[PDB]
Amino acid sequence: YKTKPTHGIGKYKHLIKAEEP
Amino acid sequence: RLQYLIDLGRVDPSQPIDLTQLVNGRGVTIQPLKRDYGVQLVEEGADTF
Amino acid sequence: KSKSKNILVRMVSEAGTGFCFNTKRNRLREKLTLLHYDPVVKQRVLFVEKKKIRSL
Amino acid sequence: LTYFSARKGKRKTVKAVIDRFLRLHCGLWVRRKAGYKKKLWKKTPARKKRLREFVFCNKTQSKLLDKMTTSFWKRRNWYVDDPYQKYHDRTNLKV
Amino acid sequence: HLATAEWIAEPVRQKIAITHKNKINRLGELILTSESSRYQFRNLADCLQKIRDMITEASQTPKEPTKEDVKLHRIRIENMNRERLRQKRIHS
Amino acid sequence: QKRREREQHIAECMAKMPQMIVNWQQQQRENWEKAQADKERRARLQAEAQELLGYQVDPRSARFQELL
Amino acid sequence: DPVENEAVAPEFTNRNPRNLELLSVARKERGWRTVFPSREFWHRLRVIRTQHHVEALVEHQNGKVVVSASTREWAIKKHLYSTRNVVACESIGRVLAQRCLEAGINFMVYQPTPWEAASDSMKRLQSAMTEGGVVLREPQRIYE
Amino acid sequence: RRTPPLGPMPNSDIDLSNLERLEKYRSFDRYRRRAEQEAQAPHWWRTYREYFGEKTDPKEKIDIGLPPPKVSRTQQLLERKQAIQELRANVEEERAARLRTASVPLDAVRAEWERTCGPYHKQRLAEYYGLYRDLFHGATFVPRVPLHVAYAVGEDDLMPVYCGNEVTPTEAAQAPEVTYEAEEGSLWTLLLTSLDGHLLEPDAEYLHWLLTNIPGNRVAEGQVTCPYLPPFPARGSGIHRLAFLLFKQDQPIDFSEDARPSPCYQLAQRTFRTFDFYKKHQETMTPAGLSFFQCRWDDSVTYIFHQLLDMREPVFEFVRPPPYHPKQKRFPHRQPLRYLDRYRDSHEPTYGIY
Amino acid sequence: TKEVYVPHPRNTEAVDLITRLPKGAVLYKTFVHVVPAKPEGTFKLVAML
RNA sequence: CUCGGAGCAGAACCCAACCUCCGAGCAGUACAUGCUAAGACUUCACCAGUCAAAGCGAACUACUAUACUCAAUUGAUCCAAU
Ligand SMILES: [K+]
Ligand SMILES: [Mg+2]
Ligand SMILES: [Mg+2]
Repeated sequence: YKTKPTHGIGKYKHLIKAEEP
Repeated sequence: RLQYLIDLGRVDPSQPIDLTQLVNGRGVTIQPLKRDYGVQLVEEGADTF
Repeated sequence: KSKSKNILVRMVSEAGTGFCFNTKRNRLREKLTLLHYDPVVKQRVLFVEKKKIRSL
Repeated sequence: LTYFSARKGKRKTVKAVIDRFLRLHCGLWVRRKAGYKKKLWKKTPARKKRLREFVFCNKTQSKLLDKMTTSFWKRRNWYVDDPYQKYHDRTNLKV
Repeated sequence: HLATAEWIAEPVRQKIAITHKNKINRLGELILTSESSRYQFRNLADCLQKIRDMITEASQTPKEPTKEDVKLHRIRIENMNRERLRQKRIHS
Repeated sequence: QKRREREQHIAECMAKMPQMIVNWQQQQRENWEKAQADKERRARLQAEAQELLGYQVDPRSARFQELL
Repeated sequence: DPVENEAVAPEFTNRNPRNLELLSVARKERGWRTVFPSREFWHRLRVIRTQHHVEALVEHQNGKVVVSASTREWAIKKHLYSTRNVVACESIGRVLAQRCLEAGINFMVYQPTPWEAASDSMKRLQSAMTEGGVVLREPQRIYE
Repeated sequence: RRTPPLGPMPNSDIDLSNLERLEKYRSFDRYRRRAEQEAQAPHWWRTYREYFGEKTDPKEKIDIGLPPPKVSRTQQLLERKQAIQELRANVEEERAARLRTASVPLDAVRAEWERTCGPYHKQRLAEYYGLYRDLFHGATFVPRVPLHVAYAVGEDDLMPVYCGNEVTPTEAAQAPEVTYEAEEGSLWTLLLTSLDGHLLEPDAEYLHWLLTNIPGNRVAEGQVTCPYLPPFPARGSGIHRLAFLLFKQDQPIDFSEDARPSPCYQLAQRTFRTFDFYKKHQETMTPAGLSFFQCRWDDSVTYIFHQLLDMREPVFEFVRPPPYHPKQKRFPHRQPLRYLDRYRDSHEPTYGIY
Repeated sequence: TKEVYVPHPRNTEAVDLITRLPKGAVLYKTFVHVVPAKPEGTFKLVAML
């Protein structure tokens, strides 16, 4: 949740190369 | 209900009991105009009858 | 509305129970014969298409 | 609704109601589901089972149906082998 | 008292004791109980029918292979492995 | 009589059912086996083209179907 | 004149951790349907293959290891030409099956990946377990 | 509004500038291995382990057992490496391994396992079964003296007791044959307790067997402090744990306060707690060996209750909580007709005043 | 709670993602659990035969 | 002019304009898409709609197998056909 310190623990797309045709 | 009526003297077990005696004792109310065809004897109270 | 591809057909049990179920099939394919559960006999039996109910 | 008939000066029943709803003596009304015989080929088994259920009406609908039917339809009946006999009386109902 | 009862055949008495050993108490009395009805009459009738079923089953001597219950299936595997651990004496 | 006739009809029809199934299933396998054979043929017709792709890729297959 | 031995508590307390499991009434951890592997089991066979060794574990769903067999053990290593081949995996299955029976473990689930299941190593290890007496499926929980 | 993380966030140590040059997993198996490791580490956020993991005490479990044996690793490693070279030098061994026809001798493996890792596998298995929890209130020991217990069944067959295998009360109707390796002059105490049998007290045990001051491994010459009573797991009560505990005595001990009569058929006298028994004798007694089996009711248990214990047999049943239903409402809108049956006590017709 | 996310090996899309992740990187997701409140049942004395 | 997705409406739910954008009025695979039944959700009413443990019967000890893939993919009552 946004307000909580665990905000963004599930972020993953920054770890993968941008593959956008 | 039948045992209750007999205990209070409202129905006489010494004579045959039919609809006339049940009605005369005010034991049951029958409405022939409302498609009543008579009385059905139900088991409730069998243990103490 | 004009487009037409499939059709709804009645599948009747071959066990003689009279149990039927409806299925969808392509209009240009052959009549269906399916193995389907028949509750009357309580086991899977062959069903054969009899009639087309409507166009889907 | 006809509150006072021209011939008897009595309330009349809306017979459309009698053809669709079952009144249990405890006050509940039972009905079928709209569409339960419609387009079954496009409906899932779970949905079709829901549509086959006999369901109860709410308070407002029950009050309405009660007004649209005369007292005759609220009497206690003793039909022989009535399938709904058990449901005419409530049990363990609080408040 | 199952053993004393002379209205049941002796062979039937001995086969009921094995089949319904779990219903026979320390004194040897076969105890049946029914609580499925509001009326004592129906409860007694159920108990009496159980007695009649017990005598019928014992006399029938059915050899038909009944379908194995799920709880029994697990016990069968567990009994098989218990026999598999059984050993023999080195010097008998 | 009606009940006896319906039960007899089902019994008779249901005694034939086991043989009916083996025939049906055996023929379904053959139908599936006959589709696979047709698939192999198409692939062969493309090899006969020998990568000479273009507009004249559809009619070539038609010529060989006529031969079959 | 009551009998002292007949003083029995109205409720029986069985502290055996396996009691409800052995009666197939204990809860299994259902759920986790979007992740792998499932948690819906009491015991599971888990096989760890490394560059040099093969280890097989029987563990409770709570994460406690019950029994184990590894080629790191001298008892097994001394009889093996290689501790990393198909023979090693089959040997681990046979040794583990015996240890399972002695511990009372007759049932477990095995949760391989598709490539692991197809491998000859795991197929030989599974056959060793079933030949050894262990059943690699668990009985269904009884809810009623 | 934002709140700073309470600790290091996952995936923070990854350098995102050199993403193209960083090594990727490439395999499901390599990700899973790392994922399993991360799951086991402690975290500052809420976790499944926090709510479902057993709450172990932070202080380590006190070891109350015999000292570990002293080993020379250098000499051991030399002998082990030499044996492997000899095995691998043989050309038939290489061919059997390559052709997948080789096998291990299970009997020889177990013998070596008894002398090496066996003790630690038994400790791990006893911990899983809750024996240390129930017998010593969480204190543990490594059973370093292999204890072999077998019940004689018939005349040619034996039923061994390992560590949780099932033995029936009929098989255990008489005292088992017990053997262990003991030096001359050593004294030992063997006891059998039912952890789950007690019919009255939830935290109490039944003492089924107590032999004290055993000279060496001659169990038949020890003092019968409590005579053997076969297991009597009550019908419907599930599966019980019976544990044999072997104790090494430092000196001859006086067990007069633990002596039971012969025969002892009173369940109040058999009431026993291993923790209390060991606590008073801890200064002169050390746990050495352990064996246990699992037992369920069988038809021979009726004989124990009716004849030996002179009592009626208790029968138990597993009873489930009653099903939940929401409070019944006067108008159950849109609920099916069977809604009313959920709140009905009886199935037989009622007629009220009539 | 927050837990490590391991997809099923048959879920092609999710597996394609994790294989392309830098080594050392672990995906997390939010999970909801129910902590059972009551035991499955209790053993009760039913008879003294 | 009915239905669905996105923004407006940034974080539980809800939220309008002849506001800003994109779609739907199917298709495909099954033929147990069989039966039954706790407990719940719900488009702010009703109608309608949605998800389901256990159980029966199947399947099953290779199938992210158990209320099919799919976002919408749709039409009450009467009545008619059978
Ligand atoms: K107990
Ligand atoms: Mg609503
Ligand atoms: Mg189910």
